[PDB]
Amino acid sequence: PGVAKSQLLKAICKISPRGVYTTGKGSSGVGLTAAVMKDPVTMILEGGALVLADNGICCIDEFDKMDESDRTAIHEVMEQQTISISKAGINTTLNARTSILAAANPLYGRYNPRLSPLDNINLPAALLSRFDILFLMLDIPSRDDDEKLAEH
Amino acid sequence: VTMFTEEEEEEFLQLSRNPKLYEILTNSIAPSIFGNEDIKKAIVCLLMGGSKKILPDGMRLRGDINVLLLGDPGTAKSQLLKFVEKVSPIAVYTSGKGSSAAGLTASVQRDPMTREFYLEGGAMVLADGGVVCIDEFDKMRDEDRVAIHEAMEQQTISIAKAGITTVLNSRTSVLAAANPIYGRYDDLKSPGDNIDFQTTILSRFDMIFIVKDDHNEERDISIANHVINIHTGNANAMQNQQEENGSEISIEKMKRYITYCRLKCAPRLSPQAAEKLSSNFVTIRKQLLINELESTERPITIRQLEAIIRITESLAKLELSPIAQERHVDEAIRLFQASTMDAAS
Amino acid sequence: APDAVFGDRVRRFQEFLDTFTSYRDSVRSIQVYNSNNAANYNDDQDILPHRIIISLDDLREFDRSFWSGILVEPAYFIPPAEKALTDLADSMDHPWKLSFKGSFGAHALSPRTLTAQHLNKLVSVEGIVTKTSLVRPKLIRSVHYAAKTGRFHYRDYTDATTTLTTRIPTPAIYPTEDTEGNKLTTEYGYSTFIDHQRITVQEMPEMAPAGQLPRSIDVILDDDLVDKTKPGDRVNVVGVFKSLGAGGMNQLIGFKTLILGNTVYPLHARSTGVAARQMLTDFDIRNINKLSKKKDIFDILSQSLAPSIYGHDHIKKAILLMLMGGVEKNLENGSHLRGDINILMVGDPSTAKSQLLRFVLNTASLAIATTGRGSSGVGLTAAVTTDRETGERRLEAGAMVLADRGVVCIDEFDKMTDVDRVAIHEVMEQQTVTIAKAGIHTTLNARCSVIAAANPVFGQYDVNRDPHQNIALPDSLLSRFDLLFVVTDDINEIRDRSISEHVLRTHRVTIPFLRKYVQYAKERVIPQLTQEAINVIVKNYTDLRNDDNTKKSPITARTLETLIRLATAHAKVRLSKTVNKVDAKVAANLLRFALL
Amino acid sequence: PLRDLDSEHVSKIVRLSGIIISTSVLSSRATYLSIMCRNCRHTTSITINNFNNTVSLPRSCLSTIESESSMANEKNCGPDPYIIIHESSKFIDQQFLKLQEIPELVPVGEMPRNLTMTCDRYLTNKVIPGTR
Amino acid sequence: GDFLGQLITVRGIITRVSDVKPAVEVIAYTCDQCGYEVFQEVNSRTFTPLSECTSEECSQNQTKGQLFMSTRASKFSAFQECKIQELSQQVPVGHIPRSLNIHVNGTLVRSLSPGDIVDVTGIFLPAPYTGFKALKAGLLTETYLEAQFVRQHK
Amino acid sequence: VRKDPITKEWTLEGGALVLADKGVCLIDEFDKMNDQDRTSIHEAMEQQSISISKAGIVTTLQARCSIIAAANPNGGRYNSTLPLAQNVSLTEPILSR
Ligand SMILES: Nc1ncnc2c1ncn2[C@@H]1O[C@H](COP(=O)(O)OP(=O)(O)O)[C@@H](O)[C@H]1O
Ligand SMILES: Nc1ncnc2c1ncn2[C@@H]1O[C@H](COP(=O)(O)OP(=O)(O)O)[C@@H](O)[C@H]1O
Repeated sequence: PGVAKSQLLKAICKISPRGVYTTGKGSSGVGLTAAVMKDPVTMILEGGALVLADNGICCIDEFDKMDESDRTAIHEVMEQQTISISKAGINTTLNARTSILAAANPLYGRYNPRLSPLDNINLPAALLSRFDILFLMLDIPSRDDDEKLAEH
Repeated sequence: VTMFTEEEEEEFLQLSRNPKLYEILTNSIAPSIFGNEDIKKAIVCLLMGGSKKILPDGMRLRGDINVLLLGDPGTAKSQLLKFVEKVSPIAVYTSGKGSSAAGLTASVQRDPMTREFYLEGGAMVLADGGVVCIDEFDKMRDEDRVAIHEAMEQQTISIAKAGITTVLNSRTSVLAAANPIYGRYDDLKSPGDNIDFQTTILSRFDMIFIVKDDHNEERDISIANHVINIHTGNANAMQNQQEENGSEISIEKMKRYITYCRLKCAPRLSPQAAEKLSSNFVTIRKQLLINELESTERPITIRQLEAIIRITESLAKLELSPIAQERHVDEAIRLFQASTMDAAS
Repeated sequence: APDAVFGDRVRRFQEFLDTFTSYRDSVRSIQVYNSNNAANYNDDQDILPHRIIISLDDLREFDRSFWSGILVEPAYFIPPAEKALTDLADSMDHPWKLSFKGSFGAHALSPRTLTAQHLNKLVSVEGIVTKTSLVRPKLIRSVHYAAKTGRFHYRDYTDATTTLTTRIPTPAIYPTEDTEGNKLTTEYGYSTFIDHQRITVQEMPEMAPAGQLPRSIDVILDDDLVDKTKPGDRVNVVGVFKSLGAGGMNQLIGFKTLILGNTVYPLHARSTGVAARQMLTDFDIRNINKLSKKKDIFDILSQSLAPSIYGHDHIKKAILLMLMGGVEKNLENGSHLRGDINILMVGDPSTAKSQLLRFVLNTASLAIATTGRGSSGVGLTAAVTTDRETGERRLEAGAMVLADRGVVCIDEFDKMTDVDRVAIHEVMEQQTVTIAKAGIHTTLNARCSVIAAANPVFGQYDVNRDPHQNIALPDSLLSRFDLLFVVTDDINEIRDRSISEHVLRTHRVTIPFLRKYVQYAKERVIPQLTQEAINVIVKNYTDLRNDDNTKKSPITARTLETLIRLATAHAKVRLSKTVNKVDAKVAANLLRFALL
Repeated sequence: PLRDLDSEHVSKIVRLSGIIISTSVLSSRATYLSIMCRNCRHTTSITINNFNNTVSLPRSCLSTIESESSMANEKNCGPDPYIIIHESSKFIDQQFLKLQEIPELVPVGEMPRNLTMTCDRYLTNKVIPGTR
Repeated sequence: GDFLGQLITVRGIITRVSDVKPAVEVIAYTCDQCGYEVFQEVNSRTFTPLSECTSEECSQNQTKGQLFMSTRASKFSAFQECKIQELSQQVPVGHIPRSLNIHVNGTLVRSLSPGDIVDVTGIFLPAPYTGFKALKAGLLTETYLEAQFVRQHK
Repeated sequence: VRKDPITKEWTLEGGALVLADKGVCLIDEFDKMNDQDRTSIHEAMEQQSISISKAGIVTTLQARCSIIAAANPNGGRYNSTLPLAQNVSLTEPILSR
């Protein structure tokens, strides 16, 4: 945890125009997508954050703790512009030019070589196949790397 | 009603200086229930309420005590807890956490008109400065049990729901009555082994009593033929009326008597009685040290001393004087040892 | 022309206003400051209202008649005294209102029992601020330009609320085509306006009975008194209970009531709102300046906070430091760097764990006790508004939102579900809460300090099995908390002796001096790091990575961020401006007892 | 019992007993009041006793009905001119309780019935609802 | 509420943007008998159609005309509005952010995406409106802001 | 506390055990009864009086019913040699009462 990834996660959606910072549970499966409410003075589709943050980058915390239905929408973004809705009166397939940054934490404990890749991962590899680029945030306590970081 | 007449003060003072006063009140609770003479004692001191120190030190302590009535069915402890409400001026009887429509903990319901937040109800808000009767503590739902696990230490259940952030007072007194698994087999195991979660719940209490059932054929007739006379022709109730000529002239008089005893007197112990307890609390802890190390396995608390120290003022509130004596304390150790003989074995 | 009655109330109160010269220097300082306030705004480049606090003390020792007349029929003595007071403002150099501060056992009753009695009197009411309405300005004076004549005009409008006397109502239609037929072109800006607000006050829940339906009344505010209260506080209100309106006798009950002519006083709760109104005299701070010139006062303040608890020396030392809160330095166009400190303790029961908590609550300021579950609105606001004025969505500030710049008391931390624990990573690390539901996605700020308390999993097994997984908590929550205190169950006789006479003398320098010394250090004592602060902790933190990992775990760079905070809060106690090496010598020892 | 209240019991002294549901929020009627004619400048005062619709403000300035020559010699206050000077008036309470019949006997086939209450001055703020 | 009529500068977050729809300003009216064109200016929220004719030549005559409006001769205006939430940085320590109504007219429309950071400058005018009927204290003025210039951060 | 769709005011509606005071109530299928029902039957045979804590109301209504059951065995028509408390799926205190 000591890499301070969220220092960069707030920084990216800050400089970049059309940048919405999102969390895990604070949006549900209906929150970040659109919704239908009664219009004021002027029954339109009130959109969510991914509806808002199109042609921009969405910053996402704790994808491990989403809803399982909320995972299904994310697979629907890996094919572009597709958000399908089959609710009570809505059949829309709205478009979205969004961009995805995700950051999840590993399993209980930290970096067991006895554990395998996908053993310390709480997501199926078909989702990992949709990720072109993946990083790992190691923390090896090394003697020589500290003094520059301490002076930092 | 707080204030009252002068002749009612005087008839209290006549009853006050009787040296048989502890005995006559420990013959006052259950003429309907034969036996349970130690249980007959421990009910009284709980109904008095101990001291309450509101020191310049940032916290206050607690006055009321809590007693468990774990044991076999057929005890007529159900009949006993009904009589507890009859003694108490205000008290709430609960079987489990659930009544038919009444909750037990601090519920906050929004008013459907005007959309207003108010205190809906429960039990601890109601019986503030009174008696709480809870049945089936271990057969109990456990979503709000933590609120019960705080009220018996600070008398102040805090509520931090969506509307308000208030801290109220609730100076109630809880009487627990658990139910062992498999009856007398709970004493065939280790003396815990009732609460499936753990027995650290039991460490937060004071007095623990075990109800047994040992067959004795002459006692079997005496426990029977005592109660047949209760039923028909109200003969023991008529026998009460000649005891009414000599002892315990009313329930509701004693009800008013406790209320005058509670809020008036400000008792305090004696410093030479403190060195008796320090010589006693160490040696029991030393005995618990010996029974730990020789049996090489594992409970006494410092709240056990907090249980010891409060029985004196309950007996002092009987005695109505603000001071204490040596034999004024030493009677409780005999009664408290009855609370610890159930503990070890 | 006034009658003889009106001038006699003036000259009698003018006699009182000439009697005591304390209020003379008050209005003098009002005029001189606002003159100097406009002087600096209009000389280099090329606020305060008009009301003065008068106690309810001196009127009893001056005029018991004029005492009595106010307390029954205030609608005869309030206008001439203000007219006499505006005379004093004009003579020594606009409403110029007053306060009527003062405690009286006459009419300090509950609002629950207020109705139908003591009407048209002055009543002091306290209670709960709820459902605050919107701030609107009010039209008073209209300005009109006529085109062809080229002149302006003049027109006023009044309502029955302000005047306090039932005067003959004369409505006037908003003007158009006045004299000959020139168009009355409207203007603005020079047309004057005054804000306006109405609110409802529920009674005190601590004063309330066990359970019954609460009943309330309404209060309309005035110009300098709009928006002093958020909904959800405890506020005393002093004003006049007035009933207006034609009570149904025109053509089934009229005579709706309200209270006007008001002063607003927010008061401290047990767990809500500000308690920082505590004064500091020069006599007070001279004692603090005499106190801070010593060398061992950290020990005395450490031993002070256990008034009835034996032991736990190094635990109490941090409880000073959390209320110090550390320093905050937000970066230039970057992010903030978190300064406060969050601690969890663990130990066996009946070992002063619950004997610590309200002491943390009552001594500190703006604390909220959070017990058991925290579901649906503790860390959130839930946005549930069905506001009848318009279809819209607003917020109701939750406890984690409400406890900003304060302390959150978490009781029985292990019984919390994993649902709200998602928010705790968001709260404790980014110091913000973003709520994104389908109505409005939001973002707010909360930088609370956190103390939680969890139990062991099973038994008292605090040392027997292994130091790891006595809690079985998620892994990042180890990194969230700064120090993890373990309280043992050491059985002795010398230790039992120290327990013995402590509790015995219990049942048979100070706290109010302390919180004066605390809140003074917040606004002037922040320090700045010096060169000597580097050289020790660089050598020390390498030892923390090289050899503590051979004993326990984990070691992140986040731990070094706490090493900054400990030396920071220690310099706040000594009120130094630099940072000394000794502050690190204290801070280095604090990790050893907390871990090893 | 509440079950049998015939039309022969209209406006007669009838007692009963039941269970009180819930109170209301206290309003206020008026008893004594001073008024003013908004044209004539004519003031009187009105007291009432049986306030339990009954009376309202009159519709004439009433200075015309005067047994004096020089005042009746000196227009129209009309229409209804009276505006209540509220600064010197007198007020009372009004309660509106609500009572329900006792459900122990005969509400078996039906739903329970109820009535509508109203109490006077010292009778307000008396009873916590629910008792017998 | 003392800054009414001034020219100001605010900033915040564009929230709940409405749609652009035309606002009618003045309506033409063809006589069809006298052959004039009647013009009615509306500055209120709602209005009414007018009478059979208001000519000078249809006047002082027995048989007046009967009119009807026209679409292509009227003048319209681009209209759309939105709400601005507080910047959430200068908010006091225990408060909840409010909102504010801003009307936008004419050329500057279709220039404000929701959820942004923008400097809005304009002039501060009331609108004739009060809330509930019984809560009216007699002169209740509901305000708004008219947009004049957009300067966006980012 | 419920309102009536025939009439809209709040009316207190006691239970059938509130109704059957000095009467006999007939309740069956105890296995398909909730914990809401199960606390009610527990309190009713306990002290013959039902307390409530609704909106602004706290009363204690009495109940002197007599309960006659009609159960349903679990699985088999008569399960095994195992006793009735083992045969039934209910609890011990309602068996005691
Ligand atoms: N010593 C006794 N004297 C009188 N009655 C008794 C005695 N012991 C038991 N009873 C009877 O036992 C019954 C109470 O059962 P009880 O053990 O209280 O049930 P539980 O404790 O399981 O709720 C009462 O009806 C009472 O008549
Ligand atoms: N060192 C001590 N000095 C004085 N009293 C103590 C000490 N340790 C425990 N106590 C007693 O323990 C009680 C508090 O129990 P506590 O440990 O706070 O509850 P829990 O473990 O359930 O959170 C207090 O009444 C206090 O008298």
